[PDB]
Amino acid sequence: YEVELKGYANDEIFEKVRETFEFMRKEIHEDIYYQHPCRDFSKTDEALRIRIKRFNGHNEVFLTYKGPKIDEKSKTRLEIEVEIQEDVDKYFELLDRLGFKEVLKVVKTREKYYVEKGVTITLDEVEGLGKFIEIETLVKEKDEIPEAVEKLEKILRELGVEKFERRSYLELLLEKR
Amino acid sequence: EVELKGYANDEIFEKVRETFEFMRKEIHEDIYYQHPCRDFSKTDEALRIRIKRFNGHNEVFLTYKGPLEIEVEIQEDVDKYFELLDRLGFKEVLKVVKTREKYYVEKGVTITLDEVEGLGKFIEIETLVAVEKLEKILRELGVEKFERRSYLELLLEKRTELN
Repeated sequence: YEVELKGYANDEIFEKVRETFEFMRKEIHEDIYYQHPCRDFSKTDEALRIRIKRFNGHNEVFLTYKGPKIDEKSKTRLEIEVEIQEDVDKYFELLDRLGFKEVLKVVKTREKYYVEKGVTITLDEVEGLGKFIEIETLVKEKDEIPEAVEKLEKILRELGVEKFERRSYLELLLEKR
Repeated sequence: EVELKGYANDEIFEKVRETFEFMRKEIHEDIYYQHPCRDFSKTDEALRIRIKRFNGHNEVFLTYKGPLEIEVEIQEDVDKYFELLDRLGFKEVLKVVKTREKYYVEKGVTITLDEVEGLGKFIEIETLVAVEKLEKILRELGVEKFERRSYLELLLEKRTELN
C-alpha cells in the first residue's frame, strides 16, 4: 500500500523542504474526477480519476481507481493505476459512454523531493485551495501502515507541518461548491 | 463500419481461401462484461477485453460498443484492467474464444473466417462508408443464413435453451 499523509503548507514549509531535501522534479497535474453511474462514490469513499501529468516537456496520463481509506490516521488506500500511453481522448469518451460523469477537475503544481529511500515529499499548489505538502512511502502489509504513518507524520512535523488533512483535494473543493 | 455476418462451414471457408488474399490468422479470447447497473443486453451495448494472439505475440484491447465504438490497446498491466473493471462493478458475462482468419477482398473490404468455440463457423464481412454489396459477396460464397446477433448473444441464447 502507498501510505500517504497530507498537511496544509505555506511559503515557510515549502522553503524548508527546498533547503532540506534533494529536488527531483516539478509536475503540473490536471485531474478529472468521476462519479460512478450506479453508486455514490462519496458514500463508498471510492474515486476514479484521469490525471494528466506535465513535466520537462513531457506529458503522462494515468487512470486511477482508489479504494476506501483503511487507516484512521492517514489517507492510505488501495489503488489500481494504469498509464494511458495513447488515445487519451478515447478513455475520456469510454468513461462518458459507460456513465461515469465528471464531478470536478483538480489542477495543481507539484514539486517532488527525495526524503529517503522510498519516501517522497511533494509541495502542492492546488488551484482553488492553496498550498499543501504530501509525503508517501510504500509498505507491503496493511499492518505495516501504522508504523509508516508514524514515520511520515514525524518527518512532516519536523518540517513545520501542524494541520494534517485526510480529505482529498476533491473533497475539499466540493465542500466549497 | 458496415458489417454483416453469416453462418459458414468448411466449404464457405475454403472458397474464401481460394478467392481472396490471406491477411492474417489470429486467435481471440473476448471477455464480455455486464455493466454495474445498465443491462447491456437490454441497451444493446457491449464492453469487452480482447486478447489476440498472432505472429508469435499477444495484443490486448478494451472495446466499447454503443447501441458507435471506442477501442483502446492495453500495452501493459492487463491484470490491472481486469481488476479495475471488477472494482467498478463490471462482471464477466461470458468468454468467447475463436480463431479468425482475415482476408482482403478489395479496397476497403475485408472478410473474416471465424471458428467460434461452442458455436461453430461464421463468416463476417466489413467495409467503411454498402450492405447489398457485402451481402452479394457473401451470398456468392454460398452463405444462406445471415445473423445480426453477436457471438455473445448467440452463446447466451444457446445456453438458455440448452438448460
